Amino acid sequence: NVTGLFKDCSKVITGLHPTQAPTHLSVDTKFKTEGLCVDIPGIPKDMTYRRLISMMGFKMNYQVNGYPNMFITREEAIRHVRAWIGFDVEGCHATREAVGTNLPLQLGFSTGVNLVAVPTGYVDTPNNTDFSRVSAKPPPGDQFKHLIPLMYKGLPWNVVRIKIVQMLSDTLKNLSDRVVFVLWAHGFELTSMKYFVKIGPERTCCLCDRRATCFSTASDTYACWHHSIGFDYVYNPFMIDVQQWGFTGNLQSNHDLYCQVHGNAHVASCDAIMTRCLAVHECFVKRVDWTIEYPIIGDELKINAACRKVQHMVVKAALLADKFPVLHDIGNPKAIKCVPQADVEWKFYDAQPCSDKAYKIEELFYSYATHSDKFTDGVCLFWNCNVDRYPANSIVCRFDTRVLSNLNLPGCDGGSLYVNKHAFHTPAFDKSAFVNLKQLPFFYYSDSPCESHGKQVVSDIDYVPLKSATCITRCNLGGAVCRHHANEYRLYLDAYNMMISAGFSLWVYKQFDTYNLWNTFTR
Amino acid sequence: NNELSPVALRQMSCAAGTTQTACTDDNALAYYNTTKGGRFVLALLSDLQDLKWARFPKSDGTGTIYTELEPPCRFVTDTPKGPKVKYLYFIKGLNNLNRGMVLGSLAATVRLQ
Amino acid sequence: AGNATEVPANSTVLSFCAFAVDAAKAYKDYLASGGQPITNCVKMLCTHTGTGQAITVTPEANMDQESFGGASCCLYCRCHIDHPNPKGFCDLKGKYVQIPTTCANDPVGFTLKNTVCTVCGMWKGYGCSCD
Ligand SMILES: [Mg+2]
Ligand SMILES: [Zn+2]
Ligand SMILES: [Zn+2]
Ligand SMILES: [Zn+2]
Ligand SMILES: [Zn+2]
Repeated sequence: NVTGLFKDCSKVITGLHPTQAPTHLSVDTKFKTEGLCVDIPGIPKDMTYRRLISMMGFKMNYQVNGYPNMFITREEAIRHVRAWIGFDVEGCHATREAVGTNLPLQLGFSTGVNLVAVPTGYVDTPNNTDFSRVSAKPPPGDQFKHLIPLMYKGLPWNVVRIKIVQMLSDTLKNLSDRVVFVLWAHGFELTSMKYFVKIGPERTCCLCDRRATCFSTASDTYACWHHSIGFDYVYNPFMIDVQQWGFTGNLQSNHDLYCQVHGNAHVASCDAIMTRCLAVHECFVKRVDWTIEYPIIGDELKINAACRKVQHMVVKAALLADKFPVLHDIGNPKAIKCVPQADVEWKFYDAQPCSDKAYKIEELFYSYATHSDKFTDGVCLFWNCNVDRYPANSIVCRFDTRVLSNLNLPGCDGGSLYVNKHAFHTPAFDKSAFVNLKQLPFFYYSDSPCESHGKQVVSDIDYVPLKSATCITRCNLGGAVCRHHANEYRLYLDAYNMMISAGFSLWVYKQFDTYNLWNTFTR
Repeated sequence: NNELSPVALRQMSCAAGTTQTACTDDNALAYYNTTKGGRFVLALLSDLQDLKWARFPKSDGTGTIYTELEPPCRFVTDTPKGPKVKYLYFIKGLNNLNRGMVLGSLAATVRLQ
Repeated sequence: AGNATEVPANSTVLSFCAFAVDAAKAYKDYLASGGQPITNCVKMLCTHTGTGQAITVTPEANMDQESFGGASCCLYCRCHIDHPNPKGFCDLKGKYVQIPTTCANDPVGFTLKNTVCTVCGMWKGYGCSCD
């Protein structure tokens, strides 16, 4: 059994004078007589042979702790998002002097990029190998006619690795201290990687605290990702094996399974972006897991606290307004009451109940064609539930997915993957969800006494200049301060605005009105 | 200065074996041209060491043909796990013309060793 | 096309020396990392007569040792990888290597750990009158 690994690539079949062949196979049958080699003075050695050599058949999987085994297994690449970026390359074979080798020409990832490069390879020489540039042509397949205008305009390796590690150093610099890739057909990636990649001892980055995933050869320097400028190597990266995780056909038709929005404009980056997309599906289209966490990068606790306080506040307002006879909760995983004091009929629903308190969480999967004409009494709850059309009455809040939020990571199929502490595979946005309500109308509600020296009622409470007839925080007639209230609205205003920076959208039904709060405050 | 023939020779899978009866229904790869007379067949492609007969339903599906094969031509294609032996039988007594256009379309499709 | 070359059984081995940039300490950790040796060094043949200088144009051997080739004895060139050689490749490509009987299992660690002494031209310690 012989290897395509280091398999010679030039057509010349004249064996090497074994003093110029580093293996016992690359010796001509002039020296092997009964498995042994005998020196021959009858012919001198040769100095005229320039052959490229194959770089396939690797199967890298040593076993030491001094290097961490780069390829991560099933979970160790699912757990670690903010690193997913595609990897796929297109290749070709040579014409005259040689053929039988695979070399890269265009490289595409998850980033909407497709790098051009002239092919080069390890030619064998009587002193070592040289890294020589050889004539190139794409495969004779007619579907490679798109690959015609790429061979005469490519780029060498040095500038290419600089630009690539720098695309890294500005796109992934925001994300992680390594880099993981999705890959379908592992083989051509195996063949393509080696040119600007090197393994060795992972150590510590230069003047930085990350793990060193950059390497220089002129100096041997180790850069992270805020500090990789002209320093062009990916050193301890990662990958995620997409193919061997439950598939049959190619990635294209398996993208056609669910991922339909992904059109097919004839490029190469589409293959890696769809690799990432389909890997996202075949692990995350199911139920959200609560045992998985993430690093926070960043500022996320502000969004969390604002979301909690505003949700509680708006539910309080709608409740104390409309006086709901029954509030049919939906999709609440920890059976506690959002509003503390609420004399409303309290239920518990979800598509997946738990163990204890399942006597609360009833088994029900909502649908617009099924449960349409039952919960008309009172109101339900559609906070972050991503179903079909919302019923006639509901207090709602849906992630408008198209927003810009560098914690958003696109996925399948267009439905966004938000990366908080629990990865939300949330369905995309359309207008067909909110066809029974209208978006949120602003207000401000408070029902507590003041703090000033008056203690009792008007007019002994201090009014400082606050003029706004929309913050219905009585008392409110030109002053409307009460200290604790006014500034709070101030802060509260900030609160509201902050939410429109995440993506969550609030809507309340049309028949809501403002004067009910006014009449509530007529004490 | 005189180009030969841009092609349109299709390839299907069907039945062949070593004797009149040994032909299993799915093991061979027919290369053919649907001329004036049905899917007129030209050559066979296989992986087995030898197949001296083949069997294919007719134009409308009346009977099964008993078309013998050539002493196959030897060559090796490539599959992602290295080289792979393959044979190219011809329907015996097939002149140079269609042998040539078959080789054309074929070597076009399959890159050898 | 071309000519076949490596054994698939030592693929992994050369893999660790194909993608490595600190490949020397790497492959010595590999020799000591749960593996069996690179089972493909060119096996020469001679009368075992001559001095002990391995780096020889025509096998120059002792009665004890045994000769492999010259080129097939540096992993830096056995893997077609880049070299830290100043200018700019490895020397033993072209000659022969007669290693003494003990340490002659693998000539890679030999060529890298030892290096010819200018005095007796032999491998330093196998043997030498070096004081
Ligand atoms: Mg494509
Ligand atoms: Zn750094
Ligand atoms: Zn007040
Ligand atoms: Zn060397
Ligand atoms: Zn000495």
